[PDB]
Amino acid sequence: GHMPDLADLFPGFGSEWINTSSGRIFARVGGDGPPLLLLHGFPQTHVMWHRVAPKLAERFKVIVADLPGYGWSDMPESDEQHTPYTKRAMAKQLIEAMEQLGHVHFALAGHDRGARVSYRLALDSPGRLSKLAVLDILPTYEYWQRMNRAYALKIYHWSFLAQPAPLPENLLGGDPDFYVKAKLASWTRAGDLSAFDPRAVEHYRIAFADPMRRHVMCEDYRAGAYADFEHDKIDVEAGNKIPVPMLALWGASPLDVWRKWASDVQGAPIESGHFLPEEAPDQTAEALVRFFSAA
Amino acid sequence: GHMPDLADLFPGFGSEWINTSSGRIFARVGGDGPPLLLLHGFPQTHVMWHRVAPKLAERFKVIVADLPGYGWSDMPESDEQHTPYTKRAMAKQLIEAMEQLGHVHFALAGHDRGARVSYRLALDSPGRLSKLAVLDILPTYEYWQRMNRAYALKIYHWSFLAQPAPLPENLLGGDPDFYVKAKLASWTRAGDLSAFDPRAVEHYRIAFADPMRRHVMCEDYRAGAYADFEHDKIDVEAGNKIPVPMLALWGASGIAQSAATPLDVWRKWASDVQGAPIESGHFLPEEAPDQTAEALVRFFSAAP
Ligand code: NI
Ligand code: NI
Repeated sequence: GHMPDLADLFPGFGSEWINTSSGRIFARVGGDGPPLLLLHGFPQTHVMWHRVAPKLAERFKVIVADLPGYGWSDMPESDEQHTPYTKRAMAKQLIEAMEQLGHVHFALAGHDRGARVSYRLALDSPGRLSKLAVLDILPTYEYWQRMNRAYALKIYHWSFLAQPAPLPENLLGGDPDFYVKAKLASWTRAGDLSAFDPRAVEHYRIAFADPMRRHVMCEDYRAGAYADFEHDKIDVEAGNKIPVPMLALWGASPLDVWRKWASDVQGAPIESGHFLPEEAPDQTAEALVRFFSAA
Repeated sequence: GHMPDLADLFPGFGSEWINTSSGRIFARVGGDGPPLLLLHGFPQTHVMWHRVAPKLAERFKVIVADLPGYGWSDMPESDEQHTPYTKRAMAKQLIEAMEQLGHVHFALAGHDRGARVSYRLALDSPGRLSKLAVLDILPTYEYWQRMNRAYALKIYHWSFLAQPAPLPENLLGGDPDFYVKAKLASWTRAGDLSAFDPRAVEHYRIAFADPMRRHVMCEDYRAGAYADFEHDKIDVEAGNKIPVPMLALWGASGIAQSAATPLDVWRKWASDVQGAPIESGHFLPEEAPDQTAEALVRFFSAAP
């Protein structure tokens, strides 16, 4: 009874609680063949890939993991530098998890915060990856460098969530169900929850209802403002590029920027707002299947 | 029996609820001399002037007003453009209020959002003012143009409170007393509530405890993100400067200096401006009441 019995949106996938030095990672695992790790972002959990994972599982062993501190993954204790929720740390932790499942090398697709873990994994540890896909992001450095009135208004959560504790936590506690649903709706093409399966929304809501989980989200954004930015800035200053074959997808509702950060990148627009795998599952799955099958 | 227990922080001053075409303006009115309108900002009310008002009332008729929608003033119905909470509209309204009190021309000092009302007033209706003081601000256009990562983090509330309704309102409802005391403390030099009279804090707290009053604050910030920014941009593009003799005061540890050295910014916006730093964070008349009152008396008074 320690865990809620939430809807199973991955028919035929197993569940794994995977040990790491920083705590357990929860993942759904399905299909067969070369490993493909899929990483969600904010304010979601692993279930965001439920529409695309079955298609990918035709050809790959699909591992659909909750980020450190998200969903059902354990929440390592943070520190003043937000270390465990930096993308650098998260990437190392997910490397440990993949090794547990038997995979020293793997393919990787990330959305939103998961995409940030992914490109950072690729900068830090490019030998681990065969191919990388990033969905609907630019690097953290780029979002901060382009900070201005327009961006401040559009990605206000980058500055609000990064305020020192307990400011955002105290505020999010006063109607979390509203916040999580507003955050999802606001970044869809439709501006409502129509693109999401209601059962997925319930996963997202249940996670966001726990104050400890909301604290981790804020630690993630604090890292995003400070250590993750600094990590990125070091790469920019040395002109470091990802050498891994890369695919950037983005919602038409970015390749030039990615070509500054990667020496082998393909890209495509998807008719979607932010949540590509749920708003445009067929187009997203087709793009990923093609890219990861070329190897 | 609905009025909360709130201290009278202006011994001897009258209390007026002043009619206008957009709602009543609440003010304390004291002293003797030519008129000086004092305008607070966020998340405060007129009571923030309580440490400097007596000194100014030795030479001036001091009118200490709650901004439209704030404190005890009425809350005008807003619209999609947040019109009545735009600085242009608040200025027109406070002009109506001064005319009701019998003052067609007056001197004006503002702090924070009240200072934004003040310089907009000076741009729009310069013939109304004899002299203008703005406390711990730069123009709204200037804060937006300087909104890089560091300043986005420092003044995050500019983007947060400007989100579409009801998002900030629903968040603030979560622990409003923590939020207001957090804002008050964080913008001080000491980083705590030591600079404030606890009786004043209770005024701020009671105001902020009302969801309707918080909604007005969000509307102000929305105006600040949209229409107010666009009005400023028009003036910048045209080269329009404030002609009214002007004083910019700012905290050495305040908000305005975090963006830029303030006097050189104000010289771009105004043709006769003087300025000086005060040893203080953002809340100059409460953190540094003797220095602030002296600066203001010397600037507004013809006597040395
Ligand atoms: Ni259990
Ligand atoms: Ni009563």
